[PDB]
Amino acid sequence: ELVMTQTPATLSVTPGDSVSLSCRASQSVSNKLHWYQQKSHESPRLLIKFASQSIPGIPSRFSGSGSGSDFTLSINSVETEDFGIYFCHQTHGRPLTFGAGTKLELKRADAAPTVSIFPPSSEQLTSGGASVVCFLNNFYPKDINVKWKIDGSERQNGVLNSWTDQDSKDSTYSMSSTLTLTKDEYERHNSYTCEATHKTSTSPIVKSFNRNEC
Amino acid sequence: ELVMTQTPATLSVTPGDSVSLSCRASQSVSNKLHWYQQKSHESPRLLIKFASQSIPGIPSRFSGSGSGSDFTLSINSVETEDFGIYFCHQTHGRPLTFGAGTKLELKRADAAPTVSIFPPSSEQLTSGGASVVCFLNNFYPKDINVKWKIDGSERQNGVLNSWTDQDSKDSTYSMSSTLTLTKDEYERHNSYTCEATHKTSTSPIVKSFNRNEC
Amino acid sequence: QVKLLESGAVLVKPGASVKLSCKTSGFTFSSSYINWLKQKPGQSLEWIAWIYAGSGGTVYNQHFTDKARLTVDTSSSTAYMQFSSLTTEDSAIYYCARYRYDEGFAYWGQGTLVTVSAAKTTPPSVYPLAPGSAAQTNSMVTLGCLVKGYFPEPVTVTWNSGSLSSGVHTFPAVLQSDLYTLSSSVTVPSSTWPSETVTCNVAHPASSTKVDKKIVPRDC
Amino acid sequence: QVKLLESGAVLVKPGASVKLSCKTSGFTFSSSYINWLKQKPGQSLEWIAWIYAGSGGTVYNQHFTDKARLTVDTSSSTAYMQFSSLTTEDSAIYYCARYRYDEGFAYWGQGTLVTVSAAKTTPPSVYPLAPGSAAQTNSMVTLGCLVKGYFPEPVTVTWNSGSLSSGVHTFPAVLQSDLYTLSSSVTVPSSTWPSETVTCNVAHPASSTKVDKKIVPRDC
Ligand SMILES: O=C(Nc1ccc(CP(=O)(O)O[C@H](c2ccc([N+](=O)[O-])cc2)[C@@H](CO)NC(O)C(Cl)Cl)cc1)C(F)(F)F
Ligand SMILES: O=C(Nc1ccc(CP(=O)(O)O[C@H](c2ccc([N+](=O)[O-])cc2)[C@@H](CO)NC(O)C(Cl)Cl)cc1)C(F)(F)F
Repeated sequence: ELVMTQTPATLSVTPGDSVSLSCRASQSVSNKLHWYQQKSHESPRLLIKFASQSIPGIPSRFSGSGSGSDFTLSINSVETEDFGIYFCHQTHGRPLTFGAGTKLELKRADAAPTVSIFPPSSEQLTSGGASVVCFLNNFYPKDINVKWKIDGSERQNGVLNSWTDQDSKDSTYSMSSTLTLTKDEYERHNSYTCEATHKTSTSPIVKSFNRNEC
Repeated sequence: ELVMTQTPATLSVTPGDSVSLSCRASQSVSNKLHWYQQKSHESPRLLIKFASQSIPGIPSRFSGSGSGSDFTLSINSVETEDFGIYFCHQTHGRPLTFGAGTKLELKRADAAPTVSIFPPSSEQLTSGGASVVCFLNNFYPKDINVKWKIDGSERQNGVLNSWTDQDSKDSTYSMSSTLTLTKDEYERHNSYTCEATHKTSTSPIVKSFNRNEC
Repeated sequence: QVKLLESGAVLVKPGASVKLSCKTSGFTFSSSYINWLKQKPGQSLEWIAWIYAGSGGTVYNQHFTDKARLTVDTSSSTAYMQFSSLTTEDSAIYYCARYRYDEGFAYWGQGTLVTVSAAKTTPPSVYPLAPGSAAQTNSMVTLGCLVKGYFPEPVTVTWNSGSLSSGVHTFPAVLQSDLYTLSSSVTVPSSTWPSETVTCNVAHPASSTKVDKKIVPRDC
Repeated sequence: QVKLLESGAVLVKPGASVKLSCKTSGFTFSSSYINWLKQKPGQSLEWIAWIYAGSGGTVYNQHFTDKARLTVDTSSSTAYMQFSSLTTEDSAIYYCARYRYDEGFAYWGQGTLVTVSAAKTTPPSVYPLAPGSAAQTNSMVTLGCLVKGYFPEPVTVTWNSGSLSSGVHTFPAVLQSDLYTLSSSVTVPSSTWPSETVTCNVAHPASSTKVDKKIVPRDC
């Protein structure tokens, strides 16, 4: 099969810059190479068809070139919404093949997270469970650590962390941390604390709640 | 490439009979096999498409069958106008390929040739050449031998023979034999003889002329 | 608008078969080469096969012959892919896309997530996440919804039926042994909540579950 | 009627190139796959390539890439094949044929004879063939015409400008070193000749020759 090698695998750039992505074919594919942009939770969007032809509706900042075995996608003046994976595809030989893709990430100024702590829902306590949720929203860079403290002691056990993809409008990240306890362990303690850790703020950001207060 | 083996290479049959031609693929071609009839001095005519589908306009005596690697063209009640080459063609894999063909000849009752001898045109003699022509028309089979005799001796040197296609109405053939001499060798002899030889007539058919008589 | 609408996410047992649909509109169906591709989460696309709607002619990736079967229904402009002998490795998102020599793969369906598993569907437990009598006090207020212990993926989460699009962060589901859990947050101006109603809507296709969870000020 | 009309026979020198034409009518050109095939006298057909008239897309036999070039002219429904770097081995008859998934190769052109040679065009010597004072004496009489030493093929032979179709036998040209010779015979009822005029018409396109040879009783 015609193998397509994309480079670089990942690229971090500042909005306003210009970049060029490379797509190599193990053999000639004539002008039958296409470029797609794929956002998470979305289907591929055709950017460039047949090596260099433009598509109605795609921003003029996108342009492609090359033929044979060497191809290039260029974006002059990268915007925030250009975040995503970029794939090249050849329709010259069967079977049709795609490249592994190039992940485009954007640079930004550091941003601290807006932290929010939420105690267990009363409906859940009734069923015997207790999930304490903490949102650390819109921060940059992605490096951020969350720590839980129950009555002042750190608990690692029971924590589920999840991060969103870089935001298309302001280039930040967000994450959620859920501490799952049984209704019994929960009713046995009073203070619940979530703290964000990362060299930006002079130190940690903390959010807490006391079970007793309602 | 997908190789197509046709059999038999040649077949002589009597009108009214039925016959089946074989086409075998080095590998499967699914139902993408077609059959053509080609008459001399003519382009191929599509007889059967996609292994067994009939073409409108084609005589019902033609039918094909098969799949995969084994195919057959069958003609029930062979007629006189069915002489020709029969090719099978596969349109399943690239490059498209054809079989070597099967030459279908019709048997007939022996027929003696109507012989005609023509002495050199006077216009040709003027130019230094002398071609003696002999037409052996509407005979059968094609294995008719022509011999030339000048003043009683046989001359093999200088003979050009040409046969036409089998007749469509009566399966007979025709041929022409031309002996080319220099004006000098011609003026040096008197009797010119052309004789047709073939087991049909109790013996040879002869035609002659004497240069002296005009 | 020109559109390719795919069938819903499906859970299917190993060794079974599925028939995926792709309804089309807005473009000439007859001249379309409808393609089907496979994409495992966080990986590249794999081409499976195409069918020319005009002839019914098909071209398959040799790695999927005897596995996939494409058909087309010209009267309803719908394409179908029948995938058989499913194995857990066939779990992925399946897309249909239209190709034409003059446009490339310009149209794509939204994708269908097919999960091949012996396990049954477990609908999610949806819990409203309201702040306690202590936070908020600002111009912005964050509410949330916990979508816990469901199978298989995916679930869709909207707020106020899509009326509140801004300030929404829906986090990727995390697999916990054999069940998934996900959360979503929405930040609204204090002008909005608690005065007005903020409800999160959670849909879980595989179990035909549709829950609406209003976020009410926690009095308890 | 539905028809594929090809260009005339051509003589070309080695290392040269030709552009063959195939005018079509009677069928939808746009949906046509125009194929071009090579056939050496007394051998099987050789597929060269096809072009889809709708897109201009081409598919070539790897043995003819860099050698052949197909194009189409949708305004005049004509397809072309430009063959380059001709060698004497390229001498053959070239056909164009229409294919459709619906009908196979149903339409074929009449073929174009391409003779790649350095020899020169030589017009034929035309000789009337009349019987001597000795034969004939019967109900039927055979006259003839010798078309000797021409190049290249072909020549056209008719009798009485076509008025005389029955009883005609034109024999295949035979190559003698570098020149062709052919003959034709016509059998008419003694009623017709020598009373009336029997003329054989020979046309040799390549040299713009057109000869009329009346057959007269040989008094000498
Ligand atoms: O008619 C029907 N089905 C049907 C009939 C024939 C085909 C083959 P195709 O798409 O024309 O093949 C093309 C085609 C074939 C031959 C051709 N030609 O001009 O020779 C042009 C196009 C081509 C497509 O890939 N094939 C190849 O390239 C092969 Cl050789 Cl690898 C497909 C489907 C139905 F009504 F019964 F459903
Ligand atoms: O756009 C123009 N011309 C043009 C554009 C693309 C092609 C290639 P195609 O005929 O669509 O390829 C087919 C095709 C390609 C892809 C496809 N698909 O659905 O992905 C369907 C059909 C196919 C034919 O053999 N190719 C292959 O099968 C390759 Cl993969 Cl071996 C040919 C010509 C114009 F600008 F000149 F108008």
